[PDB]
Amino acid sequence: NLVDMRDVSFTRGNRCIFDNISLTVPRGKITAIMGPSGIGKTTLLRLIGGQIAPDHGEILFDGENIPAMSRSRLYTVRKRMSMLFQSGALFTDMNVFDNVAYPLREHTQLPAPLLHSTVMMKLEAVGLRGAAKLMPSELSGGMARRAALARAIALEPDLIMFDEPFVGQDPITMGVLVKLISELNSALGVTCVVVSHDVPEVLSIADHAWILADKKIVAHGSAQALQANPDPRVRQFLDGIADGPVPFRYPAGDYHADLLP
Amino acid sequence: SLSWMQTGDTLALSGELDQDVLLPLWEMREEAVKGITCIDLSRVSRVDTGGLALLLHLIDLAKKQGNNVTLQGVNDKVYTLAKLYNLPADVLPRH
Amino acid sequence: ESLSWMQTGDTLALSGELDQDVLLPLWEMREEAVKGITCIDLSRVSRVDTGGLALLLHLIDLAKKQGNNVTLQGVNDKVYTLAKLYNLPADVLPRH
Amino acid sequence: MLLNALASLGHKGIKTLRTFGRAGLMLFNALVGKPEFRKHAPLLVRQLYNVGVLSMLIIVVSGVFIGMVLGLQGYLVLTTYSAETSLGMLVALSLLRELGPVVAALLFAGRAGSALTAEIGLMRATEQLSSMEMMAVDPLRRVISPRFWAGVISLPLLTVIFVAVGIWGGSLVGVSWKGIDSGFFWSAMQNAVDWRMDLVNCLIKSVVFAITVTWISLFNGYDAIPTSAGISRATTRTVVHSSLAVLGLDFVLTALMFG
Amino acid sequence: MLLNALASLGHKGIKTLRTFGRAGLMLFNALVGKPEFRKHAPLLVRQLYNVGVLSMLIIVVSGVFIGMVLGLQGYLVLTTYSAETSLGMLVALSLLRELGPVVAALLFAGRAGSALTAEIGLMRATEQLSSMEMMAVDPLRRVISPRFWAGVISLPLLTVIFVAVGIWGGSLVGVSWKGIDSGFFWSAMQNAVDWRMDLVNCLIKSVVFAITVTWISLFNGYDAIPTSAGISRATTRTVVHSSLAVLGLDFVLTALMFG
Amino acid sequence: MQTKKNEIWVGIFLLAALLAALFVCLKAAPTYTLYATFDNIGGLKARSPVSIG
Repeated sequence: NLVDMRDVSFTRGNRCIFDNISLTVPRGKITAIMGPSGIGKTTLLRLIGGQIAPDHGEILFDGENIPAMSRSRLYTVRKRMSMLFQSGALFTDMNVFDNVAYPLREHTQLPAPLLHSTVMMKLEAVGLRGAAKLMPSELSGGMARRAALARAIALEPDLIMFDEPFVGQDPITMGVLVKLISELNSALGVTCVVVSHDVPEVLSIADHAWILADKKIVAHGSAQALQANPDPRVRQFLDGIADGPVPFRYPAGDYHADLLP
Repeated sequence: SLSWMQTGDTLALSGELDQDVLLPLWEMREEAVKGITCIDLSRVSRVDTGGLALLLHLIDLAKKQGNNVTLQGVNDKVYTLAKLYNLPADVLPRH
Repeated sequence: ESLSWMQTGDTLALSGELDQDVLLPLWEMREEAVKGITCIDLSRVSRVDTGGLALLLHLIDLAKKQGNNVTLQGVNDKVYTLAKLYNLPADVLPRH
Repeated sequence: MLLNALASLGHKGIKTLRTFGRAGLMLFNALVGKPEFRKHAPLLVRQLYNVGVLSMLIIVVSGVFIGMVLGLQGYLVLTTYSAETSLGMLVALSLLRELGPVVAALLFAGRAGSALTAEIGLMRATEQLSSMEMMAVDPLRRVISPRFWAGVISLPLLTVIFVAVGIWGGSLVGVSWKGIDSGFFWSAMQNAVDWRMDLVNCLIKSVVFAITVTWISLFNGYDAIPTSAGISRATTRTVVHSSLAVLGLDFVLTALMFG
Repeated sequence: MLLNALASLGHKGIKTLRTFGRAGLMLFNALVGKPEFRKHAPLLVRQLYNVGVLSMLIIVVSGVFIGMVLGLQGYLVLTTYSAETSLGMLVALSLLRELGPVVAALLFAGRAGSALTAEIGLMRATEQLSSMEMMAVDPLRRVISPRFWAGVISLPLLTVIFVAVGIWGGSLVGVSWKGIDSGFFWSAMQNAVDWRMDLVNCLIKSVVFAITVTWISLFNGYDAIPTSAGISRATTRTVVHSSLAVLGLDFVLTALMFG
Repeated sequence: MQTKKNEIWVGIFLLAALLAALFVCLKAAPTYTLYATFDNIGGLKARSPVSIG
């Protein structure tokens, strides 16, 4: 196991997010952490990277403390994470060729003719070799998300975190991003963490599902044992039904007192 | 950690092909590239995307001398990354 | 687009079509319109919108405070279809 | 009324102390680190083009107009004492004392100060500073450290162009339109022969009004809501906070140097 | 080069006529139309709080900061002249002829003029102006027309507050430690102040400085790309355009009615 | 560390630094005092410098 979130609990000043949740992911596997909108699915990956510190709890980085090394030591662990974001996380003041080689000019010591042979072939893994001298503002929504995948494999990481991928896109580019995770899991040997909410496509590539409901952990089954779970909260996050544990209708607010008078 | 010995018409790499130990091999490759007809590597740990670009540059400079090179004893971890990056057969002769 | 309503045999017979643009002769003269009406029958209607259905709900509260009830007959298909969509409670005129 | 009226004041008293808390902590962790001179050497020329070169289309073309209205309005008011000799006296003395580092500060914060907030605030909306924080590179040294130094040394370099466009801008009404060329106009301009007055005090006010503008321009862009409305809200509040920082401190800087 | 040299300059002249041609067409449809008097009566009160009331805090606190610096610098230049009783012809005459509608218009474009452009730009990204076309109402007469009349009647009203506080601000720094009385300062101020000379002519130039500022804030808010970067680009565009429309018209309005 | 307690101690130092520097820079204006009687002073104002030579 890479990260061991035992008793982590995140609570803001107004509304709390996590209260005694538990996450477990092994190495070389794909684990999808699904959940509805409204809850802090973006802030779940921030605790692994160490950008914010939790109130009560710890993240065990395979025998190493995450929020206890904030003095010139978190940067040595952050070089092998390469967190991928939902929107375009690449810079707009340069071309897309300098975005992929951006961790290669400050961390690795590679010459200039050797850098052109290790970055141009990284774009062939995502299929963007011909689009190398193009501006990031000229790319589309699905094309700019694939440029951040070549930047994620620029330092050979061990735990890639996909913060809401292939959401709000066409099914042409949605079938591309689901295939690139399976090609980078077996041929490279990395761990992918997906926190998307799209049900009928993330279960075909993942090996562990973690459905969040009532801001707690209610499901910890696999990709095949999740559909046979007799739970009212787990099955409501499946194929579309309106009624369930959460109500789509607002409760009784004295409808007879404001309709006729 | 990277070290190599000079054998007559035989090159062997012993160590790890990381992204920081390729400094003395890149600066001392001009006077040693003309003596390769076969590549036989046995003791390797892992070949990443930074060490794979160095092996691609040792093929094109050897083809201009007049002879071609072969590749034997290649581990399965190197050939797995060749299909991921869509590498052709002329830059990496496999069997 | 005409409101040909009459009250002779204590039964308000609504004619024409109830819309959101012709409601002036029926909303202003509504206090002395219903005083002892126990049955409302309408036949010459085609479609009732949301604004036309809001006038029928206000006539029930003016009749419930008098002491007696009121029953409605001659319902169209468009009346009860929008009533199930808007989720009317049990404190108003029912589907009887 | 002793507890209900003071309940809303506690929410606006703690957050005002935390407003200046993150403003001084961001600027402190940008210069006390490791000193690199060759790494930010291409980065400083890139930020100097946006702040200092693109701001020349507002200060130069309008600095002649401020120098022109100081000659027209400064001529009819002195028709009974000195209409030609003291024409170039009130132009060169006012532009080098209070019109130099104050009037050009509103033009510097309107183009190079308001867009500096929207430049940092756009990176937090599409998560550009968070991706740079995920590497081993300091995010407070790539978008803050070369951008703060490109605004400190830019406004004294832009003030002298505003001065030279104001003195020469007042010369079109001096040597022309019923005036003398150099007999009575330029002879009354070198009355301040001392190097302390109008040269050091003009340069002192240009450095102080350059740090206080670029500090709020980099604070509202770094602390904003990551949405479409949070960037436009911090752009409006930058111009209001910078205008009170160059006018409220103008009375402070004058009371010890001109009194 | 000579044949390809006009390919970059001649194409900009076509888009310049299309830019100014759409500003006059938008203002013609927003004013000339149905006389909506009873419908636009609560709309003018709503658009007077964010333009007149919310922009009243900056001009009041800067009115005392524009007289305490002008009245203190004006005391040292009148040294060794025996003209200490003529302070009213410098702090109150320059705030009505030179200053006044010029400095307050630069603060109007930063607080009220900058927020008026970002308000329509935030509603264009959410397509709120395009939804008014589906409700069978005129979008140029409901969201643009109450915002033009609320800005043309506020800036002449905010000019008098900038003058009267700045006159009292000059009297605050006047009798503070100089030892002068309150009879000599208000004696020279009454001279050369009458009808159609300084008080009326300040109101004449103020309403011209209110149309040209609010025309740019409503045009760039209506002509913007509905994205996250198009709102911030048009927000800083109105501050540069209003700085050249106020200072650029200062040379034109000085040649007519000198004083 | 935390993110709610380490911020209130920085703002109490920067605001005190911007306030103590303002009070020391505004000195624009055991004091033994004498009294003297005149008959016609003239146009003398307050805070006028007395000089010996």
